Amino acid sequence: RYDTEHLHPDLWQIFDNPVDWKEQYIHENYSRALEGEGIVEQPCPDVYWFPLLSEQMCDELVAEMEHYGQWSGGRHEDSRLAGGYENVPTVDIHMKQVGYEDQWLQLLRTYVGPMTESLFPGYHTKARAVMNFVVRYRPDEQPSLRPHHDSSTFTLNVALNHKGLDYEGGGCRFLRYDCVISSPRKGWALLHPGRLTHYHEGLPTTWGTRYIMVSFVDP
Amino acid sequence: RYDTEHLHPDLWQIFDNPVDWKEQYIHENYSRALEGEGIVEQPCPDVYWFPLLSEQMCDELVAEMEHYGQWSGGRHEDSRLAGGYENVPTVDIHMKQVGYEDQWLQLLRTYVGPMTESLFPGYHTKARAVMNFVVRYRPDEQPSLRPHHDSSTFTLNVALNHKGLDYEGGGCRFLRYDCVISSPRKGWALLHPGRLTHYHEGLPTTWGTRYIMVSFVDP
Repeated sequence: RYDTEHLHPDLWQIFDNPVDWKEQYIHENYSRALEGEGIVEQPCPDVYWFPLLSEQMCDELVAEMEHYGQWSGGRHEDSRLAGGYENVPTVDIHMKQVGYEDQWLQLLRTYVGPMTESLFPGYHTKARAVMNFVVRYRPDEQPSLRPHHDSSTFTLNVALNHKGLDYEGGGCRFLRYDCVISSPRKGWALLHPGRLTHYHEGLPTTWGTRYIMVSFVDP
Repeated sequence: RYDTEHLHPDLWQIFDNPVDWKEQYIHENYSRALEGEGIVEQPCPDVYWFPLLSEQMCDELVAEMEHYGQWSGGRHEDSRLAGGYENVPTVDIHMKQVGYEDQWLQLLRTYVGPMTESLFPGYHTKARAVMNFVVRYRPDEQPSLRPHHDSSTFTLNVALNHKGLDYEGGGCRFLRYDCVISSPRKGWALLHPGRLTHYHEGLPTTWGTRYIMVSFVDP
């Protein structure tokens, strides 16, 4: 079985060929980082930064998102939310629309969960994520979000573009720790709690557009 | 209405005369701590220690618990829990049997919530609790519990006896932070998360009996 009615059939080939898809899409340092040889960075307290995604997978995801076209989001109300009122609006394409929610959940249960288990001892993971989407911020379409927390036990933020080369600006601004990650990594991702002890704030971008893929796990 | 069917009937008068209950049960330093002039201690990151109640309230609670008599708990399974199985057995009596569970919830909603809002900015609290019991720790009856996490957003620990003079032992040890509670205060209370970033193991009591207050807030 191979879905030929798609731009990148190899993106969904994780189910049919997990070994080949993992080798082609995951970061080269993902195994090294998981083995416990440094790699993971903690610029802020109770924070992490490890290489997860590769250039090819990021390019394929960006191409699929661009081909989707309907970049909804940016309204106070929410059509995909049961409550019907989103506290924070953002222009993004949900993983449900692209059909990659199942594949993303499988990848999180496979690779993301072991990293959380190793980083946090005594913590068991089930990889339950209710919100998963990729947001693209533009200098005139979507500005930096207001300082708000996350309604989940852990939050993962994965960049999809090179800093400066693709978009000019900054990253996050942790008010509690007085820390700003102004050097985002395209291949690396951060996984830190955001429920109570993290009031996250995003910095603005001047030139270009930066794509961020963030999912709310354990909600 | 003043029901005299109690050893200390004034313990249930939290709602009849709130001013009297506050002036005769809460700690005198609680107002100063809420005013934001120190008092609150931060022995470890994301950990708080501030006075909560007065000595008279603790003595009355201890006397009522002693008069209760039914200090059950100690088996892997349980009958109070809906599931019927307890992850960590402990000899404690829930306030539902005592009947002051509503009073404890009212006290939490009246004093605890605003302090949590002041301590952790940007977090809205409703003071919802389900699991709350007073556990008496004795070396010959119930030793220290193995390290585990808390099935709640926040965990509140309040001492109910004068350490040293009433019991000999230890407090808690933070496995991930190397934080050890060596000199707990009878009036002071412990406030820290126990879900993901904090795994705690209690120290073993040696002499006397140690009485502690446990309450699962926001589960």
